[PDB]
Amino acid sequence: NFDLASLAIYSFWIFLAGLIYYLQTENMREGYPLENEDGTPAANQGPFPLPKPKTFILPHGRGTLTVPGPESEDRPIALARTAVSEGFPHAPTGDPMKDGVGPASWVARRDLPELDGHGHNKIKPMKAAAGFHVSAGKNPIGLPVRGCDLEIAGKVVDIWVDIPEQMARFLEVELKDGSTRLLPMQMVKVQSNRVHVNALSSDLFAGIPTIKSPTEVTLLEEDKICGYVAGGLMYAAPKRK
Amino acid sequence: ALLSFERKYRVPGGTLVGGNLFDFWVGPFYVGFFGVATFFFAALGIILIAWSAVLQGTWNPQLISVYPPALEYGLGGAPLAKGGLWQIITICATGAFVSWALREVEICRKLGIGYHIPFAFAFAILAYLTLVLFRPVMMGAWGYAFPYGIWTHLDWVSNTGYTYGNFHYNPAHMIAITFFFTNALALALHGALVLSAANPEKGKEMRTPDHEDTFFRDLVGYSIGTLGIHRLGLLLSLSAVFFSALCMIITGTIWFDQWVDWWQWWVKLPWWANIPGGING
Amino acid sequence: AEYQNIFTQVQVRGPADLGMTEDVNLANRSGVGPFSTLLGWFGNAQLGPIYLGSLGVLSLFSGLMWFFTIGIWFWYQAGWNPAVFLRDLFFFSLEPPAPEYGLSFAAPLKEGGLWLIASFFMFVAVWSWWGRTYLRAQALGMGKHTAWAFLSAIWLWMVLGFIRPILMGSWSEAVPYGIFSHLDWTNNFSLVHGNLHYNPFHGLSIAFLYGSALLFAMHGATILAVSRFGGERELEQIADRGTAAERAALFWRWTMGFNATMEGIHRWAIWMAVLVTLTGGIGILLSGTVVDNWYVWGQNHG
Ligand code: BCL
Ligand code: BCL
Ligand code: BCL
Ligand code: BCL
Ligand SMILES: CC[C@H]1c2cc3[nH]c4c(c3C)C(=O)[C@H](C(=O)OC)c4c3nc(cc4[nH]c(cc(n2)[C@@H]1C)c(C(C)=O)c4C)[C@@H](C)[C@@H]3CCC(=O)OC/C=C(\C)CCC[C@H](C)CCC[C@H](C)CCCC(C)C
Ligand SMILES: CC[C@H]1c2cc3[nH]c4c(c3C)C(=O)[C@H](C(=O)OC)c4c3nc(cc4[nH]c(cc(n2)[C@@H]1C)c(C(C)=O)c4C)[C@@H](C)[C@@H]3CCC(=O)OC/C=C(\C)CCC[C@H](C)CCC[C@H](C)CCCC(C)C
Ligand SMILES: COC1=C(OC)C(=O)C(C/C=C(\C)CC/C=C(\C)CC/C=C(\C)CC/C=C(\C)CC/C=C(\C)CC/C=C(\C)CC/C=C(/C)CC/C=C(\C)CC/C=C(/C)CCC=C(C)C)=C(C)C1=O
Ligand SMILES: COC(C)(C)C(=O)C/C=C(\C)CC/C=C(\C)CC/C=C(\C)CCCC/C(C)=C/CC[C@H](C)CC/C=C(\C)CCC=C(C)C
Ligand SMILES: CCCCCCCC/C=C/CCCCCCCC(=O)OC[C@@H](O)COP(=O)(O)O
Ligand SMILES: CCCCCCCC/C=C/CCCCCCCC(=O)OC[C@@H](O)COP(=O)(O)O
Ligand SMILES: CCCCCCCC/C=C\CCCCCCCC(=O)OC[C@H](O)CO
Ligand SMILES: CCCCCCCCCCCC[N+](C)(C)[O-]
Ligand SMILES: CCCCCCCCCCCC[N+](C)(C)[O-]
Ligand SMILES: CCCCCCCCCCCC[N+](C)(C)[O-]
Ligand SMILES: [Fe+3]
Repeated sequence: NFDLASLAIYSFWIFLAGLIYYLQTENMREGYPLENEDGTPAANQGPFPLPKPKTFILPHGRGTLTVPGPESEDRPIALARTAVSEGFPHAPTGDPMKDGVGPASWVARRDLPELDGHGHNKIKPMKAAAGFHVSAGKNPIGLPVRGCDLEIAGKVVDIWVDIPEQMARFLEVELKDGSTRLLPMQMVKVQSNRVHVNALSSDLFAGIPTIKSPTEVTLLEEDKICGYVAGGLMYAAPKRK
Repeated sequence: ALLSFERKYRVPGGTLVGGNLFDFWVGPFYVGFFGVATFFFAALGIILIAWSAVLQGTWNPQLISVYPPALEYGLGGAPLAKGGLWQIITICATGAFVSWALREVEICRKLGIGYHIPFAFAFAILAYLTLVLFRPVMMGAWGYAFPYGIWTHLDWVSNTGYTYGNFHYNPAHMIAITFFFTNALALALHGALVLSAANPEKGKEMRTPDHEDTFFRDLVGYSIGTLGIHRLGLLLSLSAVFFSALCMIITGTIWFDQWVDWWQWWVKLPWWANIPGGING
Repeated sequence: AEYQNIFTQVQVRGPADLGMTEDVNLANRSGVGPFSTLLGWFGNAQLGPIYLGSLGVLSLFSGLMWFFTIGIWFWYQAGWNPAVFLRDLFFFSLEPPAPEYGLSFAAPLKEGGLWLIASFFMFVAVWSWWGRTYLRAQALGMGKHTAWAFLSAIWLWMVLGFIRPILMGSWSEAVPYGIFSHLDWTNNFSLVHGNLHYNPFHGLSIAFLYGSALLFAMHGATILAVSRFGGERELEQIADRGTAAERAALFWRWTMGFNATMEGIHRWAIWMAVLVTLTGGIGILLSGTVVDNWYVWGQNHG
């Protein structure tokens, strides 16, 4: 009453337990070891050990990533504990949108653009991407951009395109002072007579973090821009009517 | 304890009900009003399953089975030991599952992310409700629902299917299966593709998404792209579950015969039903 | 209505992307195809180029020969009548030899010989396609995960059509080439083996098939939910974790108490899917060779 099928199914369940162990440890290559809420190493790390390091050799001379490896936020974090015990929220000490915390958070990614397989910038304003054009749908260029306060924050002056994925990724929006900001495509609604942005009221557009070069955007800048805009869903909700 | 990058996200806000009253975590788990609700529904449901097991006389999880009321109860309430426990457990399960989805919504709002995950989960909840609520109500009896037991619910699948002959012939079931198989195909391919680029051949730098595109174009002549493949995985899995619900909500409500007969249409069309030869001639 | 990034709002188009060269023999790569605005609402619009090569041409040829061997059999089953052909299209079946012919290759052409011929062509078509999935990765310097995952599907197909019939001693045990007939074959298989619901490898296969839809719904929805932070750029998120990957992980950590990484979710994905046909092929291979009746077997093992 212990034949090959019995041996096979018991063996498979042992294999499956080992596979889950492997998979869980592989998924601990970021964020671990766990920390106390004051940032020191936590006593309880759970039953799965930290994976042993692996290395990625990044293309384009960008260096080498080793994970797991010593982790640091690499940025100040303007939040304060609300309770002595564990498990309660940490409250922004300043302006959470400006300080990049909560749903406004950004990560200290590389302050360089993402590159394509040929080492060129992946994202470019359409005005610098030879032959790129709107090929279907409403072209937003020239439209007014409206915030959740129903007021106009600016007008669209270019589309920033992912070249290898041929995808609109940002709208470049000119503000009343003549500077521009990038707005993530996933956070806008293109209509026939306007682009509407639920996440921001008109008065928060100038606070969108700026890019240092007019024809490229770094991964660090994208994180600051996208975090800020998404953070508006929480932090501009007093102005959403 | 926190992930090394987590503290900056653990801010107040985003709750739908209760303000800051439930706005806290237990270890990794967010609580929220719907975490409390989930706990209440799940604990009560589990308690009632334990009660049913006591009535049944077994602690064996492979034998515990909570049956719905006999068909003769129609849509009425039944005594606890005779289907009433199944009825209350089903209310608790529904409450636990919906509370779980709304807890996910609060989590989405605190994190400033889209609502796609609890929306996707709602398809699973609707498929469950198709089998224990919508179909039993349309059919006129709770006793058409499946029982809660590890093996007895499979027997319910088998008995229900074979009521209609080979259930393979249900055309919405065919569509559902095609989505489940295609979904598993797409998941294997997507996982392999990303891993084959992040973990290239030995002696090589990490590949780029352009290598992923080139690989799939070389292989089959088309690359759906990184945004497209996540849209597609969501679509295939949700469509599988949609057509699952569809293939059952019609069975026993507007279709009563052997499912193979549905196809007898195309065979018996008048301009070729009588042509000698073939299979159907 | 807030935008959900299910369908593209504004499509853009530029010069065709010719792809990476690496070590690809460009002599065997086609030219680019046209752009599809229809496809561009959901994914990329560009069609092609495609790679040809010896293995692909061999696979295409054998694959069409397989398809045509079945097709000619159907035309013969239809008396060469085009209306009987369309009418009974799903009912025709190219069947394997009867059990009396064993594993012999001498079955008359009309009584199983054509099935063997079709299967030969299908065997060459699949295994040369498998070589193609390996060599296309190798030529681009990529890992071999696609070829390895494809071998899991191949394993179930090999068990159904080749390995299990041989061990059972006749080609008659193999699956027929027909739409409805292969469904009838599947129902019959379970009835003959005492209810496949009670084959524990079939139960595992289902857990992984359901689990593959669970996981791809989770993962596809998660990436769309963080596409407002560039979340679908998974390779650069692996190389340089961004707020997309952090928020995606914390959604799941806060929901269910643990989470993945941008790389590691794709290991969960590849194993969830591969295990479907790995366990499935084991369960079928054991049926009739070792276990005649899964329900009875299960009652005596638990
Ligand atoms: C797993 C247990 C059973 C089985 C049980 C079922 C059940 C039950 C169902 C199917 C369904 C299907 N099965 Mg079957 N099937 C088995 C083995 C196979 C094999 C094989 C090589 O072993 C093949 C080619 C098929 C093929 C197919 C398709 C006809 C269909 C959808 C498959 C799918 O989603 O693929 C995912 C892959 C893709 C999307 C890629 C494209 C696949 C192409 C389209 C397959 C073409 C096959 C054939 C050449 C088509 C001829 C069509 C016209 C007659 C010209 N089955 C085994 C024997 N199969 C469903 C159906 O609709 O049946 C009518 C269904 O309900
Ligand atoms: C002899 C049996 C019959 C047959 C009869 C039936 C019947 C009868 C039904 C199906 C249904 C299905 N069949 Mg069929 N089927 C047969 C052969 C097959 C074959 C095959 C290869 O031969 C295949 C692939 C399928 C495929 C399928 C799917 C399309 C579908 C099941 C998925 C589903 O509904 O998910 C939907 C998902 C869910 C219901 C899950 C919901 C989960 C909830 C919301 C959450 C649970 C949380 C949990 C309690 C938490 C636990 C604790 C935590 C884990 C810590 N059938 C044969 C011919 N089939 C079913 C269907 O369509 O149902 C709608 C159905 O009822
Ligand atoms: C979907 C269409 C049919 C159906 C047809 C089948 C068939 C056919 C099979 C199963 C199988 C299983 N089904 Mg069922 N099943 C249905 C409805 C359900 C529901 C539900 C609330 O709707 C649940 C919780 C389950 C749960 C289960 C597991 C016992 C098992 C593996 C599923 C799996 O891994 O899925 C994918 C999900 C995951 C990988 C995530 C983890 C899910 C875990 C395993 C759920 C555990 C549930 C727990 C034991 C019971 C309740 C919890 C406690 C009371 C708190 N089924 C309906 C009636 N199901 C297989 C089996 O082996 O059964 C013995 C099998 O062969
Ligand atoms: C009455 C029917 C029986 C039953 C009989 C069987 C049998 C018999 C089998 C299954 C199998 C399976 N069953 Mg069952 N099944 C029943 C009830 C169920 C129920 C349910 C709700 O009750 C469910 C959900 C399932 C689910 C499943 C799957 C988990 C599993 C098939 C996985 C897969 O991906 O195969 C599909 C994938 C493949 C077939 C691989 C194909 C790979 C090849 C290489 C593709 C070649 C393509 C070709 C060249 C054409 C190319 C065209 C190009 C596109 C151009 N069964 C009942 C009890 N089931 C299979 C299994 O593994 O069992 C353990 C199996 O053989
Ligand atoms: C719609 C596409 C697929 C899908 C999607 C999906 N499922 C999801 C999600 C998504 C997007 C989640 O966000 C959510 C999640 O958190 O996953 C980790 C979930 C989830 N899908 C789960 C299970 C599951 N999903 C399934 C299927 C699917 N999920 C679909 C195929 C299946 C099956 C059978 O195919 C199962 C078993 C859970 C892991 C999780 C939901 C967790 C949850 O609701 O937790 C709250 C409830 C409890 C902790 C316990 C409640 C206990 C009850 C009160 C008593 C028991 C009642 C039950 C009816 C008895 C059943 C007995 C069985 C033997 C039949
Ligand atoms: C891990 C398990 C899942 C899985 C994985 C998987 N399948 C895979 C892979 C992987 C990882 C591949 O790498 C490989 C692939 O390339 O995918 C894109 C494959 C693949 N899985 C396929 C199918 C498939 N997989 C299935 C299942 C699954 N695959 C599982 C669910 C199923 C089913 C039944 O569920 C099917 C049908 C193919 C799309 C592909 C394998 C290709 C292959 O072997 O092709 C050989 C045949 C040919 C090259 C040509 C055949 C010709 C056609 C039959 C048609 C005739 C066309 C036309 C009408 C013309 C006639 C006239 C002409 C002169 C014009
Ligand atoms: C790119 O990005 C991505 C990530 O990241 C980068 C990811 O990660 C992921 C996520 C995916 C993975 C990590 C891969 C692995 C996932 C799978 C294989 C899918 C299947 C998953 C499971 C089977 C896990 C399911 C776990 C659940 C549902 C957690 C709940 C379980 C327990 C708490 C313990 C067992 C439960 C018991 C004993 C019964 C239930 C008990 C109750 C009474 C209810 C529990 C209620 C809650 C937990 C909610 C409330 C919380 C609390 C604490 C309430 C208490 C509060 C009070 C004060 C009362 C994806 C998709 C992703 O794409
Ligand atoms: C207009 O009409 C024309 C003539 C042009 C046509 O072409 C019409 C074409 C059709 C109508 C096509 C119809 C085709 C089908 C209905 C096909 C359906 C096929 C299935 C449903 C497949 C089901 C599963 C098949 C399996 C599992 C096959 C397994 C194959 C084996 C693993 C291979 C084993 C190899 C053997 C036995 C040969 C030995 C050879 C060696 C080299 C070892
Ligand atoms: C609790 C622990 C229980 C253990 C039980 C005994 C062990 C039984 C065995 C099962 C373990 C199977 C694990 C398979 C992992 C395979 C990983 C792999 O294939 O290579 C490692 C991988 O990164 C390299 O792949 P890439 O980086 O993607 O190229
Ligand atoms: C007797 C029954 C046992 C099964 C019989 C054989 C069945 C064939 C199945 C093969 C194994 C399933 C696929 C493995 C998991 C998916 C691939 C993976 O994750 O590992 C590959 C990985 O390293 C990368 O490869 P390299 O780039 O070469 O290192
Ligand atoms: C000559 C033109 C002929 C064109 C014939 C097209 C045949 C179908 C191909 C693909 C469908 C979608 C495949 C879905 C599986 C994709 C795996 C994946 O992850 O793709 C990601 C993305 O492409 C990059 O990162
Ligand atoms: C990564 C290369 C291949 C991975 C190995 C996958 C096969 C493991 C299968 C477990 C074996 C259990 N069983 C039933 C055959 O005894
Ligand atoms: C059955 C498939 C689900 C697999 C469950 C894997 C559980 C791993 C839990 C890891 C705990 C992580 N933590 C909290 C220590 O950080
Ligand atoms: C390209 C053909 C491939 C041949 C491999 C398959 C052999 C099957 C032979 C069928 C038997 C016919 N005959 C004449 C012996 O009756
Ligand atoms: Fe992904």
